[PDB]
Amino acid sequence: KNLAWRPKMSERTLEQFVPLHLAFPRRHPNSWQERQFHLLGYVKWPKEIGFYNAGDNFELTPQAAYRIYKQNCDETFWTRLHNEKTIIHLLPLVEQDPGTNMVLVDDIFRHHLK
Amino acid sequence: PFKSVLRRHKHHPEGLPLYNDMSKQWLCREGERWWLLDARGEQLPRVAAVAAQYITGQHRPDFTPGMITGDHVVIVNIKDVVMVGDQWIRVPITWQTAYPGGKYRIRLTDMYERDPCMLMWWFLKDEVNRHFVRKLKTRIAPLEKAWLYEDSIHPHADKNPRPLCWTDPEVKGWKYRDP
Amino acid sequence: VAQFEDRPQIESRVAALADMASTVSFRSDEELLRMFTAISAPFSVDGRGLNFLTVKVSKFGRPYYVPNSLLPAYVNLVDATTI
Amino acid sequence: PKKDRRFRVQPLPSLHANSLADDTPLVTTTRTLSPNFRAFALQDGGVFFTHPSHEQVMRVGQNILAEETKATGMTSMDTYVNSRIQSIIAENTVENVALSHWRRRHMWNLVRTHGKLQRHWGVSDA
Amino acid sequence: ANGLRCPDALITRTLNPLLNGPKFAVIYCGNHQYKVAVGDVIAVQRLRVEIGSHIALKKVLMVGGPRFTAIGRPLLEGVRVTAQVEEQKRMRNVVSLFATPGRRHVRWVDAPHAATIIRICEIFYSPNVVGELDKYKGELLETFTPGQHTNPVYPVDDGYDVFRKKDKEAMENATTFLDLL
Amino acid sequence: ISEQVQNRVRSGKELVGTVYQKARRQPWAKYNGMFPYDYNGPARRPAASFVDAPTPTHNAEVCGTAYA
Amino acid sequence: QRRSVQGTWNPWLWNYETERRRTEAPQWRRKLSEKEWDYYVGQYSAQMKQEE
Amino acid sequence: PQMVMSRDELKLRCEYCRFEWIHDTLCVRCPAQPSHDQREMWLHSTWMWGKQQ
Ligand SMILES: [Zn+2]
Repeated sequence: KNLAWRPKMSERTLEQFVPLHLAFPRRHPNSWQERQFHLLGYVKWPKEIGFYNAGDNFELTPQAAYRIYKQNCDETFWTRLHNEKTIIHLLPLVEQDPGTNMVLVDDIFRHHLK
Repeated sequence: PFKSVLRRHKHHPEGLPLYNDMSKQWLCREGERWWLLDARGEQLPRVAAVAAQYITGQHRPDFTPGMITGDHVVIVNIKDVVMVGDQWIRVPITWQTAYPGGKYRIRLTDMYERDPCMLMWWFLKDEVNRHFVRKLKTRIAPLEKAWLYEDSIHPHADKNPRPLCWTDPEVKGWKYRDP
Repeated sequence: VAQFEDRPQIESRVAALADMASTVSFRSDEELLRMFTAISAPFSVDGRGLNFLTVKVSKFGRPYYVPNSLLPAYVNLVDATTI
Repeated sequence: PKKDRRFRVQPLPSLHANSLADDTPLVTTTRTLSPNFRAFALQDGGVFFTHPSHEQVMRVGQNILAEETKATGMTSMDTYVNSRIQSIIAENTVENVALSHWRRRHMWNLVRTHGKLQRHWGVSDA
Repeated sequence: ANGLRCPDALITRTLNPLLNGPKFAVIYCGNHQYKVAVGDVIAVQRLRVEIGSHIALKKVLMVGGPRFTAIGRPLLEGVRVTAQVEEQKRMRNVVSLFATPGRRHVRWVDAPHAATIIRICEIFYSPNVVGELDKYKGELLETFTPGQHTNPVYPVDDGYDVFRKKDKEAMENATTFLDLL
Repeated sequence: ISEQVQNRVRSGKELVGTVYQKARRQPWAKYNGMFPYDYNGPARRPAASFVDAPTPTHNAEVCGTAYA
Repeated sequence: QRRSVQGTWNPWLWNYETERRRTEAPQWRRKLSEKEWDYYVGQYSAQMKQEE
Repeated sequence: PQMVMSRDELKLRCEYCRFEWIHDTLCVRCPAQPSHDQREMWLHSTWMWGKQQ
């Protein structure tokens, strides 16, 4: 009869308070995080290639993306959306140095148009 | 007799001693060092085990059973401690009060509601009592060398706790086996 | 300070402290130095600092120790100083 | 039958089956001071290890401690620890009395009282 | 002590000063292993030896100084451990008492444990070394240089693991001195 | 792969482009319970490895944040 | 009597050692050489190719 | 609702009857004619270990 531990309420009243969808005291330890990374077929890449940024999002590096383009220009699976995605990846480079990156955009442009 | 009948008691105003501040034959504080255990993501029971062994003094090569010499472990982030699967909801904590009605069956979730710190204290109690039961001074004295802080704010900057780098070798999740 | 030294008895000590803890803010710096000097008299670094013990209470198994009115007097001095 | 209360060894990281292959020992110790232990081959078939001495290892420890505490300064625990490394390197003997004893007896240097009863380094007949 | 011996000169002149000063040995005697110093006293199980005699001990598991350690695979050659028989006596009685609850039979068995008490005099060591030995890759290293680490040792941080627990950065980048120089 | 296959194959069963969405989101209605990989951990798969990668020249140099 | 020739274990002699690696680390953040660029981009393009 | 011995003994009796999940326990609910409701007999929604095996 401590009431901090065994309160005066029936289990019928109290069973609504049992969390079945439990959030904060989490069920996933740290040791698993890497393992569950591997089973999903994901691959750790070096910083040049890309990375998972603050929102845990995998963003592909510019000058990394352009090389992926220059390997994959003529590939069968390479669709026209891949080109515009590549160009989208090049934009910060476009602003911070327009002289040497508009040539890249024009390369993708001409190659796409042919 | 050797051990007296007039004994220090909980209702007696003299009060119960703190073994950290006590000076006794079997208490050596000279060669201890302070550790920092971040509990984020690590399973409660495992953390309890590691902490229990630093605290008890078993991690030393010169460790002797009757000589209690521990390291102070500052266990930080008790709130983020991870218990696997349904266990938060299914793992009991049972104790028996001596009086009519000797059963308190209380879920981990409820103990976590009241204090998160009491969970870590509970499993520390268990992992220390696993090797020491039969003498009170050997049970109680180590436990005071745990400092349980449920987030990243602690008074102990002055002891320069060294981050205790530990990875649990056990792959599987903890398993509740208690008869 | 005169009342503290000239009448060494317990009640005059308490009586001195209750006045000089009422008036802490209303005096200067050096006036405090002579105060703490006067008050630090019955204290030895080796000895226990604040123990003033009067009654031995043997009521329980192990004897209890009860202090006299000087303890909360000194403590009230420190808390006034705190304010 | 009673519950077994003997002490239990901690679990140790599981092997990846690479250990099974001969010429690969399953003890993995690659540590800071490792390269200093030099192995030589005796005629007997036994080995001969060359290692830095006790005080050299502890001096290395002291250098690492000082080098980690150069930034934020030295905390009290660091102070006590550095003191003890510095003592145990130069030891020449064994220490049987509590470290605090000297401080407890010399406390009168720290806390000075009024000048009537003030204790000095010479006292009697003065 | 007759000094260490090797077909290489540089290794001999290098490890010659290494063997000077107090040496401890690990000795197998009567199924009991002993850590042995120069002035140490041990009680071995009873040896049949006259008192005040002068003894050499054959089985020697390990010998080391403050500086060198020679680990015998199972045993070592060249080690001279000279001790001196001091006493031969029976030590403190262990009384065993056997009584069966069903039977009235009580058996009092005294076990004074007979022992030879040994004081040690010398520990000398004179190995024959073959060559420097590479420990990460198994080989006998042909050329010996003291200044270069036989096996250099590298820090663990890839950046690849986010959940790797960080010990303080000065512990993780610390390079260790050259000892043999 | 499978969801991309679901996307780029025609809409015969369900509505594309329309705001109705015949199959309504009901996360609470689904299975609530723990699988054996919720206890024993995620199942072990071979660690993803790089064969025959060229040696790391400039391993001492740090990568600049590539925003340039 | 008890004696140590090398010295007695004290808590601080092995304390300041950390775990180390046999062969040096392929740091995550590092400037890729050209052969390295080509190989890695090759790998990424390979898995992207098979997926698509 | 009537509790069937296992999942196999569970049938859909009407047109409007559905399979639903009560916290990992498979059951059948009819929005019309509630007497058609069937539960698979299994553990309580809240159970501890010592309390329920
Ligand atoms: Zn129906």
